[PDB]
Amino acid sequence: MFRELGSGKLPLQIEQFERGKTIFFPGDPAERVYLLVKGAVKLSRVYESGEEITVALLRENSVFGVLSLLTGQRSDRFYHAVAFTPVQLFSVPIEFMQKALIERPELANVMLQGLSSRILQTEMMIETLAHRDMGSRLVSFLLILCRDFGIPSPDGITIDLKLSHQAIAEAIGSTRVTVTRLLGDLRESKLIAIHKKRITVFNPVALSQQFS
Amino acid sequence: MFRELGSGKLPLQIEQFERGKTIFFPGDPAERVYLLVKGAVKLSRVYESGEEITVALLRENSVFGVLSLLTGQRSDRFYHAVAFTPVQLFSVPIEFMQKALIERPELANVMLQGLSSRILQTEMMIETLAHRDMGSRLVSFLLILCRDFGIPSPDGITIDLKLSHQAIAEAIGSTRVTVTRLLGDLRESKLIAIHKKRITVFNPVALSQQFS
Amino acid sequence: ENYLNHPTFGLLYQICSFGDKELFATLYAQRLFFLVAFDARGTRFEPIGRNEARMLVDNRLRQLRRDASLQEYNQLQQVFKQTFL
Amino acid sequence: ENYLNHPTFGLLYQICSFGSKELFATLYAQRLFFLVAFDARGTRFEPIGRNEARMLVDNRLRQLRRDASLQEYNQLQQVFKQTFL
Ligand SMILES: O=C(O)CCC(=O)C(=O)O
Ligand SMILES: O=C(O)CCC(=O)C(=O)O
Repeated sequence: MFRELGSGKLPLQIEQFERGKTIFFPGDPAERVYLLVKGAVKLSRVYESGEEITVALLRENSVFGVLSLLTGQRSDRFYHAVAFTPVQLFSVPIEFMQKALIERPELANVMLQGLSSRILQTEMMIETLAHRDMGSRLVSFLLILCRDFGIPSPDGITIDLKLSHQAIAEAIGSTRVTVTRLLGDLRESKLIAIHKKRITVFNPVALSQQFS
Repeated sequence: MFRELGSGKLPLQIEQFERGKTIFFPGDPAERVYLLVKGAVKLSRVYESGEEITVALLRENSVFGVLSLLTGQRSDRFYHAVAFTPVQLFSVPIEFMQKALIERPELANVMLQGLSSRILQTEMMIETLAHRDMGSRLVSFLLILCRDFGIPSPDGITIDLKLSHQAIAEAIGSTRVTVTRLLGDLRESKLIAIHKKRITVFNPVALSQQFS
Repeated sequence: ENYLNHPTFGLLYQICSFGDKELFATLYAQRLFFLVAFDARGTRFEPIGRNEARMLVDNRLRQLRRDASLQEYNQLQQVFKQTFL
Repeated sequence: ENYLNHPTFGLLYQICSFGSKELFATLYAQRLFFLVAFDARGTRFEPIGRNEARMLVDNRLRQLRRDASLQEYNQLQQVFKQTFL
């Protein structure tokens, strides 16, 4: 139904991916632009160690694969895009955009907003990672997960993602061991609860005020 | 100048700023979009301590103040934009964009590219900050400064910016003391030279290959 | 402590009601405020600045003081102090 | 070790010459390659993929082997090995 976005000149296509499936690998041609419709996509950089660093954790209505807008199919991806949860999205080869925009220029503004939003989200992760206190950095990240993926729940906001301590480690430039300890401290301070690998943050509004 | 970009419906304006002058403060209405023409603009987050964290160090042809594309004049800035060097740029109030784009749709594509580039640049800082080794993180940052601000020089690429150890500290989530020590180590390893607060990186290509 | 998902900005929380229309703010440090209106279409968001949101809750406090219960007034005043002071 | 500023992508370095067109790459880990052409207008950049840049330097090595000096061939081959192997 959202496919009302598509047309003769925006011949977009639906793709779905089971959890953990790759949307694009490094080295693939940057042929398409993506709109995440449902789920969470992880964009990461893989180093030769096999160590992965998460560059973005995208929520629904996120535009991604934007390198295609600079180089097109000629250049190669350097990030791994993976379906962190089951994912549904719309794909379109980027060459179809010029004539799309000319016909429905409402598409350009929508697009400009979506990219602007990406900029502000990555800058917030920069803020997160710039913290020297590793606990501050974790809280700030969990506050971003509450914003992007949170559900109201009896006790506060539950981050609606099943999160391994490794997945967190890879997003805040820490280690699995240091995440476990810091989550433990947060629970002992009665700031979060953990149930079935879901983190609930009890008073995310009041926590954020301590970051100003 | 390049003010061939301007028109009746894109009534852009030139602003110049002496070094260290503010382009916008937190709390200012998000009225305008900016195209940096010459110089370097630092975008930072100011916390109540007076501690500043640098969210972006922008080079020429960078589009910024993009929050205006989402909210317009209604919302307030939350970053400090400052002229890190002397700066020249074009400003336009954002309401003028709709009718601008309708008339020269070549503006939309140019704009989409510019915002896409911002996304990729912030993601590379995320990569930089995600490094746990603080020296790796410094090298990665200096490699980014070589890309954005570097000049060929007898000995390698000279980062054409006069950089305080504090300015570096604020961009890599470190301390002034730790930057000094790490720069010292880099000089002693014959990887950089320092002259008049300019850092020269001797073989930036070969250094980058050690990050793959 | 009532919540709402903005398609672009993520989770928002309610600062207060007006009548019908509601004031919401971003979870992360209230960098953005939104006037919100509901309908059979129907949910719509208008950004507004922090100084104007402030004056809005201020007006609302004046209306509660004159025409509603002490409890509501006292609740909203606490919200005003945690949001703006 | 010859350099060029792309307006969008920043500092590039030359991998090799062809004949008056050149192959350049991004300083940071060669994530992007660019075919570059010069003129009285005049400098223009065309992105190309890593596999196609590879085949380009390969073709160029074949031409140096047949028609130019050992030194040039040996220089370019070293550049091939540092860039692609
Ligand atoms: O959109 C993003 O942030 C992902 C970067 C990208 O476009 C790519 O690797 O092609
Ligand atoms: O353009 C940027 O990256 C700066 C963020 C911004 O637009 C703002 O604070 O208004």
